Amino acid sequence: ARAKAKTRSSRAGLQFPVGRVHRLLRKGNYSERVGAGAPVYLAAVLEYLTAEILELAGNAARDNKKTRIIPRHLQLAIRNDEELNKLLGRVTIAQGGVLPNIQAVLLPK
Amino acid sequence: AKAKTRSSRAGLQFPVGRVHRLLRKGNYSERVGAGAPVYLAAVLEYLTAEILELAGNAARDNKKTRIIPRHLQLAIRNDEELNKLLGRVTIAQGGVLPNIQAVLLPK
Amino acid sequence: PHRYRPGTVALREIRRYQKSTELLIRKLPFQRLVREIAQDFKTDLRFQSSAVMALQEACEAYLVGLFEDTNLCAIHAKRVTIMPKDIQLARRIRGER
Amino acid sequence: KPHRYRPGTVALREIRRYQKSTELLIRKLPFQRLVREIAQDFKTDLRFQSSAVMALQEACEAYLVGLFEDTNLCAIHAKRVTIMPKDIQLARRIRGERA
Amino acid sequence: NIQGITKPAIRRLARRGGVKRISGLIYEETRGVLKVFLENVIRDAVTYTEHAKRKTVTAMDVVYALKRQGRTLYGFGG
Amino acid sequence: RHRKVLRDNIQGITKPAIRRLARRGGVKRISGLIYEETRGVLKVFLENVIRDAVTYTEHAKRKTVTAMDVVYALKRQGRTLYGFGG
Amino acid sequence: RKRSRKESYSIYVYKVLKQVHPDTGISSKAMGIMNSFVNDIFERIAGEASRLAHYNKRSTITSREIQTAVRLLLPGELAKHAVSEGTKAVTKYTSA
Amino acid sequence: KKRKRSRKESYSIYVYKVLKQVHPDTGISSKAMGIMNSFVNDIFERIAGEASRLAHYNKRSTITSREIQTAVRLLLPGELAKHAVSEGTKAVTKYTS
DNA sequence: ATCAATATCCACCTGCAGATTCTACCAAAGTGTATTTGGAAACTGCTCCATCAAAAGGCATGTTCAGCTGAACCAGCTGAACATGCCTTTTGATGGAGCAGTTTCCAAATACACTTTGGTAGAATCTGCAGGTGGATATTGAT
DNA sequence: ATCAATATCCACCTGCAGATTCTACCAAAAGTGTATTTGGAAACTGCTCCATCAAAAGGCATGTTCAGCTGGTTCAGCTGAACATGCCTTTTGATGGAGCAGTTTCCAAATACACTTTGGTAGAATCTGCAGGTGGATATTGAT
Ligand SMILES: [Cl-]
Ligand SMILES: [Cl-]
Ligand SMILES: [Cl-]
Ligand SMILES: [Cl-]
Ligand SMILES: [Mn+2]
Ligand SMILES: [Mn+2]
Ligand SMILES: [Mn+2]
Ligand SMILES: [Mn+2]
Ligand SMILES: [Mn+2]
Ligand SMILES: [Mn+2]
Ligand SMILES: [Mn+2]
Ligand SMILES: [Mn+2]
Ligand SMILES: [Mn+2]
Ligand SMILES: [Mn+2]
Ligand SMILES: [Mn+2]
Ligand SMILES: [Mn+2]
Ligand SMILES: [Mn+2]
Ligand SMILES: [Mn+2]
Ligand SMILES: [Mn+2]
Repeated sequence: ARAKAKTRSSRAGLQFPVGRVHRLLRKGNYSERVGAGAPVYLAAVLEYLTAEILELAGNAARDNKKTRIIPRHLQLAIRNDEELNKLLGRVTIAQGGVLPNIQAVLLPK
Repeated sequence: AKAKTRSSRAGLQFPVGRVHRLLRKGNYSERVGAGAPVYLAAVLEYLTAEILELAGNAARDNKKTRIIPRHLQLAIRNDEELNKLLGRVTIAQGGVLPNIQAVLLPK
Repeated sequence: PHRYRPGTVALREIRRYQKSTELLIRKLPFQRLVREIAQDFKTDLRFQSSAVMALQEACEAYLVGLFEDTNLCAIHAKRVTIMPKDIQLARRIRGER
Repeated sequence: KPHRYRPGTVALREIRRYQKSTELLIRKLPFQRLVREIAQDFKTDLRFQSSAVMALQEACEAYLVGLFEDTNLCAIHAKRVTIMPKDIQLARRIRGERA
Repeated sequence: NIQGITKPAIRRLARRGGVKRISGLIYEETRGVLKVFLENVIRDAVTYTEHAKRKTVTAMDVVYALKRQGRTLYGFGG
Repeated sequence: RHRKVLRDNIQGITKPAIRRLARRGGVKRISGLIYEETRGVLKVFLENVIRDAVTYTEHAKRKTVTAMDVVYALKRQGRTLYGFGG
Repeated sequence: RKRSRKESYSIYVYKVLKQVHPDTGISSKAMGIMNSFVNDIFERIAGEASRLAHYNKRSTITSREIQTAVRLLLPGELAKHAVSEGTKAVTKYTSA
Repeated sequence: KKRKRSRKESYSIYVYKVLKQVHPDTGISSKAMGIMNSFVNDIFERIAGEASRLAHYNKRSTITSREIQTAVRLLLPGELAKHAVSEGTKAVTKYTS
């Protein structure tokens, strides 16, 4: 008789799905074989980046006094963060708009 | 029966078996159809022919019987579509096209 | 009667639209355009509504970014007015033309 | 007399001459030393195939020439014929190399 | 239909882009450029559609086409 | 043994070399402040390519940077280079 | 008949959102952005890992290929913290 | 005392064959040939990658001459796409019979 | 409108470093046989897409003028051209560091059978938002 | 720089409709247990080709003169901003039905392995453009 099933994600201390990520790795034709630690490492990295973006975007959403993050807040957070901006430099967030910016020379006086 | 290469059956100069092997071992999909390497081999042969055509011309314009990377460059860059296809590519030892902005010429 | 000095309402408009995220082209002209262009490639096509929305999101974000660059090119030539030549300089440096 | 060309004549002559040739324009040894210094700041005791160094030098010089064409276009845009740091910066900014 | 992208629309796009003053020739230039962009994306989205043997262009066709053009879009299924 | 300490080598990229590069680029007149900008820009470019090449080298558990490491680095930086393998 | 069964990362993104900002929720369109994001970084890393293995004439993608791929793909501090989180997760998993 | 050596493949022979077809009189330097090998590998990987993504989007596990054809349409500009589809379709129909 | 003073151009040679041809192994392609299976092809649900007609509401249009751009003029000064003096890079051998070729044995992978969780879809919440206001902030013009 | 005088923007409320969260089933899928296989790490070690050095070979650094480029200044033509109104296009919101998409089913076509040639590669052995050296012809530039 089998023991009580423990998800790999829980074994890894993660919220993101290690099992799914492993499946996706196996079925995406990236290689013949996928090592046991690879989906754990990748799931952890995905979770980290998701957390970073949600950290900054939550700050953005409640500094403008909302309790729900909307795409605008994601844009504000990505673009105001140099490294995220770099990572997503060739990406458009739908309904995100732009950062407030007027070239100084365009101002009066 | 007497062995006939796939390239010969398809009428190609490029190696169909090789292209098949490279498709199977490159992890592009679980399976590769029998027709995929023929088509791809033919397309590679074609683009090679197009580029060697234009560069042979560049070479005979420079009065050379042998193609050098400069001729490949001249051929790619003077041709709108190859230039577009290789728009993000550097030809080593290829140089650039003669071009001087008009405003820089003497009055 | 009241009149704002030329340029005041412009700056106000910059602030207004940089503060918002709504699409700036009217839906229907845009869609009719999408369908014309497509029909030059493939006929008796239909479009999901989301497909058209994605094309418009893409178009507007591209045009907004291109206008930012164009404006940098105008500022560069010591003007504050963008011109076709600015759009072309931006596009040629971007490797688009 | 003694002979002297007007400023710009030899410059245009040099453009024709270097656009006509394909040889690398940076001297080999200095470029090598730069490559090894940078690399050594990433990882120590590295060696290089000479092909590796040549490949870096072809890539660098091609990049710098292309950036100089764009820079020149920005100068010409501002009604000048002299390239300046502000031109290189406008070129890199539009290229999305800096932002 | 390209004339349907009106002077005020293009003006708003330019305003979000931070542009303060606009030459009158901009609008036609802008229309040309938008048309080239759309042709480029739509040609690929439609290629994807015919490949899937459909007659309806789906959001994914547009998203994949955008990803090929180096214009990745988040929020429509990819 | 070991070689002598490499310092300040970006300065070995001389004013005449930068001038020739600019000439191939079609540049007629050159401000005196260009030479430092160019050096700066060059170093960024190199730092960026060499970093990736070395990552590939380290991954392959080698001590020698190969032409392929450089070519893969270039290809991922969107600067594909023809003529050195692959 | 039944429509398809669609997977997405929504539930996990939500869990992370709650860890970091217990007070804050998220719009469905925002959730779509975040989904697109996870899929995109996923594919970038896995693709880099795939090429790494092919260059080195290897048929297995291990946590090593993933790590090198992370170093290649992420800028600076983001790369450092991702490599740290990754190694941490693998270690915890291994011991457990 | 026992001895060691190895074998590397390239497209040289085939490029040379094509060169003789289009320019019987002309030869080619080894560096030029290196450029051409890079070219064949580059286009190869681009087409195969486009075909891979294509097959994946459409839930298909086999890459056929059809995926290759679509990938070729996606990657090549205009007339090149036309002539490549011609050469490919021709090669395949010839092969099949 | 001419001459010098230079620079580039453009054949012509000749030898050898680099390209082509030649052979001989063996690395892989082709053939043959047997076994699994992916994905058209066909047959219908049911999503949403195209259409259409009566709502709103933004744009087209034409006129006044603020001020931006582009021209014209000019002086300060910066960067090109060049002659000089010699330090740095290129070139050629060559031992040996370290890739790369081989072999082999496990840690780590797959293969197969069997048995909680993510997705889904109404119900039950709750928060932005649409709409309205008035105070806040900003701009314009006359002293 | 101040005051008025407007004009527009932006917090601040409010109620409640719609979007989010909440609940509770249920197949699909992730996990577990056991059995085998196997890709590749590690260990040796042949054999390329890298680092090194010092004599050659050859540009770079340096300072001075001044041509002409840049940037400042002024100013009027005229272009593009602002603005006010009713017509015409866009928006909104029901419908019928086109065609994605869900299910299922079998065969053409895929993979896998063995067996046997055969095209491709790696030097070896020739072969031959063209690099590099020169010199004379023609072109171009800049000073009178
Ligand atoms: Cl692993
Ligand atoms: Cl096929
Ligand atoms: Cl213009
Ligand atoms: Cl400057
Ligand atoms: Mn250092
Ligand atoms: Mn089946
Ligand atoms: Mn030796
Ligand atoms: Mn050793
Ligand atoms: Mn078994
Ligand atoms: Mn659950
Ligand atoms: Mn409101
Ligand atoms: Mn009231
Ligand atoms: Mn066995
Ligand atoms: Mn083995
Ligand atoms: Mn003067
Ligand atoms: Mn006036
Ligand atoms: Mn029907
Ligand atoms: Mn034979
Ligand atoms: Mn010569």
